[PDB]
Amino acid sequence: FPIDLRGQTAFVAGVADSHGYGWAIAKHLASAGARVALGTWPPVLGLFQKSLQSGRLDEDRKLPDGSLIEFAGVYPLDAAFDKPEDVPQDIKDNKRYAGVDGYTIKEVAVKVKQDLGNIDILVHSLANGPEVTKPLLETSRKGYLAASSNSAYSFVSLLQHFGPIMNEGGSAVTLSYLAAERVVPGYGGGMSSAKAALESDTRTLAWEAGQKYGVRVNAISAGPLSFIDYAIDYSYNNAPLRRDLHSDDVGGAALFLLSPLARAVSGVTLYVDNGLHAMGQAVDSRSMPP
Amino acid sequence: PIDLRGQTAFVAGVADSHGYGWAIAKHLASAGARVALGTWPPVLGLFQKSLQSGRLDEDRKLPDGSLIEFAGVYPLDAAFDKPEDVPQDIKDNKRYAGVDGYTIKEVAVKVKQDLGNIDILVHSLANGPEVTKPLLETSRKGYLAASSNSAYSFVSLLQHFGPIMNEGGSAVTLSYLAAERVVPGYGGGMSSAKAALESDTRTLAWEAGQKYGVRVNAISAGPLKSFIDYAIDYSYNNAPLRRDLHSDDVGGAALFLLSPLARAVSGVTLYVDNGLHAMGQAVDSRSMPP
Amino acid sequence: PIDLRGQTAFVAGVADSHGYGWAIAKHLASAGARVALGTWPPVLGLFQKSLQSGRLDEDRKLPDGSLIEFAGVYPLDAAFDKPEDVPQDIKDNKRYAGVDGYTIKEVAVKVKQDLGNIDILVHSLANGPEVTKPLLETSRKGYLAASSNSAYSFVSLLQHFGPIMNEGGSAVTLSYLAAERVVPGYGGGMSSAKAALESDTRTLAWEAGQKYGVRVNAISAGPLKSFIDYAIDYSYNNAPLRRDLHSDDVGGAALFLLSPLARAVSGVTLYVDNGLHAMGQAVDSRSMPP
Amino acid sequence: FPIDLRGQTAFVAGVADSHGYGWAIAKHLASAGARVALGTWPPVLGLFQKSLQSGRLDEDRKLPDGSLIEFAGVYPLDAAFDKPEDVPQDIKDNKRYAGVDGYTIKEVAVKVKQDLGNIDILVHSLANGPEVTKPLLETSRKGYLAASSNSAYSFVSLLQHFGPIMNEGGSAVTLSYLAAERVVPGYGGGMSSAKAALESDTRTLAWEAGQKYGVRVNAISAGPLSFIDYAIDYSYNNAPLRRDLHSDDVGGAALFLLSPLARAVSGVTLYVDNGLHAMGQAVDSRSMPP
Repeated sequence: FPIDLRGQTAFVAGVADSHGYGWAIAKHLASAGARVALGTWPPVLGLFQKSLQSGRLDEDRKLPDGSLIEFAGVYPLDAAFDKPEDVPQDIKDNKRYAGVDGYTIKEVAVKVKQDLGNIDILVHSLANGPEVTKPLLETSRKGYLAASSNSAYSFVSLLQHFGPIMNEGGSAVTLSYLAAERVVPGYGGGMSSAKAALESDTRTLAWEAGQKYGVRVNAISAGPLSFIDYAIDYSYNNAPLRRDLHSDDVGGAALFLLSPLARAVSGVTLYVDNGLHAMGQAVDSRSMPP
Repeated sequence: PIDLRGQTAFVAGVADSHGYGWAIAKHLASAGARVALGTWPPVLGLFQKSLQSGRLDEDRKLPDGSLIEFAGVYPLDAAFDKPEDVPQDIKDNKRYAGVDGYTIKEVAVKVKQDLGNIDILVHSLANGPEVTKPLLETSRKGYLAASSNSAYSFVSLLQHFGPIMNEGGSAVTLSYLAAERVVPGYGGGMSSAKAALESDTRTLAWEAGQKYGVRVNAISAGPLKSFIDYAIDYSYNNAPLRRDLHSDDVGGAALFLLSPLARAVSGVTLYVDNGLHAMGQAVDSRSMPP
Repeated sequence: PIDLRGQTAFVAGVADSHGYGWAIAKHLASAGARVALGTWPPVLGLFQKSLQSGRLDEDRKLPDGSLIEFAGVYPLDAAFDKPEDVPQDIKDNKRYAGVDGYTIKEVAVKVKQDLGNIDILVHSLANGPEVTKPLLETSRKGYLAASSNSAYSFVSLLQHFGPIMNEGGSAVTLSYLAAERVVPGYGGGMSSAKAALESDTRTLAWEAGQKYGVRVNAISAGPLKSFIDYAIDYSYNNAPLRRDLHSDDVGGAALFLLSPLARAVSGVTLYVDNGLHAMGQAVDSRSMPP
Repeated sequence: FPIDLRGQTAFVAGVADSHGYGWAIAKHLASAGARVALGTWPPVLGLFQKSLQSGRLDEDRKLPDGSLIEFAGVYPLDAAFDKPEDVPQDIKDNKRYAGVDGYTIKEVAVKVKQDLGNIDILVHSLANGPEVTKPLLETSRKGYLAASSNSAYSFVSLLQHFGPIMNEGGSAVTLSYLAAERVVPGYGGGMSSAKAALESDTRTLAWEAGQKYGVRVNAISAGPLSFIDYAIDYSYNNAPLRRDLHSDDVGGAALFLLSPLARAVSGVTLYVDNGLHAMGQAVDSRSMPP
């Protein structure tokens, strides 16, 4: 009863599998009684769809009841394209792309509207850095510009196209990382920069949609779920909280941002990171004793 | 859903039933918490009184329709830590007759005995005797007063309650935008008390995070003629979301922050303010056109 | 005093003589620097021309009374990194006739040869073809355009100049408040380009700091009818210091940031804005009284 | 000529010896041709005065020319007291306090005005935490409240009393530390919190003095010049800059904030810390390899 989402429909761009935030969020959204549709990268839309209807994901659709997560559709979606005129020929001709169509952001919005009416909850859980391995001084223009297109501008496009089919009081959420605000070596070919752009756009768009649509626009900067393994232990050892960052922690937090408990919350960047954002110094440094 | 059953919450600074403290307790109870109240002793007898008669039965409504009940109402003056710290003219001060043991430490002992370990701790306390006076006209006495009532008290609440707090518990306080950015009129050092308060929220987060495994967060609220009046009007006219800020808004966002959903959330300042913090200018300005 | 003698500064993006680039070069020269200029090639012939005739002799005055001289004026289009990246219709585009080698890398080689290692690098470059359009009406094309002109270019400037930069050198770029907080009207993704830009300033600071031993900082400037007009008026009416923002103000603060006085200063955003960033509200509001 | 301070008088509260920032700043201020008066803790005013006239400090008064720093007076000053009615009897009777008088902030302002006329530059270089060894959960009220009184409120008092004798265009500066904004274990009995308050007051006071006096109010958050030794190596190994933080680095930076090159700079917090503020992660962590 504190979060009754019955009545509400959500669309979640960026669920290819059951291990990302996208999946975790949907799980929670649905868990509060919302209809939940998914945007899925065409290249993997098939495998995901087979992976669902197989039975294979039932341990992961599993809810509080023992009932399973059901979806109001699972749409092809490529956040790199806003409308079909934008799609390059070789992609139209690409082997992993034929069969599936109407996968631009605009096309997907029209589809959601004709299939489910207006929506209440918008999630943006997609980021892509073709040069994330590379440091900024070794990042190309094409690289940088791609990282931003996929990660940053895709939120704006999404909001552009979903906004007009979003109920008053409705809300949207995206995902960021520390590196947006504070240097974090590793991350990665303009990914940091795109994230910064996302957080600014999160703010600007909270103003724009607040006014035109009455829609809340927020961001979660998350901890880490190789570069990673070390990052996981880093946070384990330097966070205010001696604990791992589970995906449910972020899902959990997104549920709130997208519930009417956050009806006055907009333009925010919520750190869901066991509190690492709050330190000005690692305690496990080689320069301190243990 | 989100389930505070089995859990006990201590809410410091609830005298009226129109403040944030009320709003917050109200919400915690709706989610199934045991709620205890700490009240500034001059208003206790009265407050306790007005509750018990049937006065507040309307303000205790429950959103099912039942009424919120309290596992206790406690005298609490947050200006004092030990009994030792109370000056005589207060011990003697007529306004305090009957009541005993309202120094943070004493409240803790009583709470520990009557109820045992708690999980949720709310700090709804702000007081500054020179608040109407601009900072260049605030005295040392009032500025320390303000810091002593609205910052330190939080530190002491933790110092004394931390010990009785279950691992995974969380505390919250309430801040205001002036602590990061100039709000003319919010004077007396309240501005400064609050920047200290947000800072302690981060420091304590680390410390309590590490020592008791507890989370520490802040809600930076908007405004709930007058100086308030103009404030409300401004925010209504300039915030991304064109609405009034109800106390339920804060109520709900505390309810998220103090709940398991927020277990990876620590050391944050959460703006519950209709988006206003996100703004770099007023659309309202007599410099702009309508 | 502070002494840039023996030192050489490269200032990218000086076409007019009323921008920040002019103001900055002007200041560096006053402190005894060799100053070279990079100019967007369509305006070079002209700019170079107007200099040489005696036109700008008044805007080159020197505060002793002598005139600023340039160790070079260079074609520089910051949209291109290698010659390879130039499209034909540009190579052919009539507006570019005569000039060759204005891709960041080429400019660097020429600068390295003609002058050798530099110590000071200025990035006065911002361009967004959809800036008048709100973010919900900005396209992917223009948004990437904006990022490509006003963010990445900085990254490339460093990538290519870093190599020829003396240890202890410093670079600066220019940001704007909208990158942290919503300024309605500053659209086209310029807002986003700038948040990326401030972010790169921190990342690069680390990297260039470590690799070339160079510092990287930003000046977030105020405004130097119109949308500007209202902006200027607003800031004049709402900033702590009731003054107009001269370009010398920015000029001087770059001059500090690029000088030995600032050798422990890296990765900052410096607001040179009459204090306006510090504000949480307008005293101007039609919600307030006079 | 870029910083000609000839004509200008400065007062610098907090110079007991030649190793603090207070001394470094004066050195630079004087170095730009300013008259510089010093506030000195009465308890040490004698030893400092003897230490000067002895010859002993001549290597440290040493300027660019070979000439020495001269002062327009060296005043007893205790930033814990604003006016004499504030001073406790035992202090008046204290052994290290007799002889010297008129040492409250108000009294010192009157003295400066009657001796030197109006002033142009105000420096606030004093901080005191009687419990800085202790973590926040072990800090007493008296401790906390003292740390703030000495460190935070002393700036406000200073500005209150100097403001009215400060020329239009004049400016003031104070010193802070990371821990204000980000947790730094070690620091220290409410010192962190006071610093947060200082930075807020730095902002508020830039608004107040901007309007009433036309005076710029800024802060330098500095790096570190035991708890320390480790902190020095910490920054050495984790900063964007592989270098030590000399006192001249801060002095340098204060000179700018207090020169007319910063005529548009107010409410700022300038990181002068080899860039440490900019990282979100230590590179020498035990969790990374080296």
